[PDB]
Amino acid sequence: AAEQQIDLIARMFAETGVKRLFQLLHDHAIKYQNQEEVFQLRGKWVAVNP
Amino acid sequence: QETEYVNYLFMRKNEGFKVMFDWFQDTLMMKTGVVKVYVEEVLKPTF
Repeated sequence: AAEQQIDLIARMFAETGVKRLFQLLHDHAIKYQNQEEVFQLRGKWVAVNP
Repeated sequence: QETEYVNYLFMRKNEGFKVMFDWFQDTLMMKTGVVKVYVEEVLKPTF
């Protein structure tokens, strides 16, 4: 519908949430666990030191 | 090659679309949108 502004509103929401995601990245770099994922498999790399 | 370089500079290299939107947000009311473009140095080698 002629490029509804809601798409840009959600987009700018995404680039704002980029900062909180980067804070999450610092948290991963600091410490979570030696755990893994559950996405289609059991076992993925540890994100303590990515 | 250089068009891809400039596009890759536009996206995922400077705070996202905030600059390119404040572009219009400045040029439509305050009549100009001016951006500083300066080179700086980066780090994290072996340590």
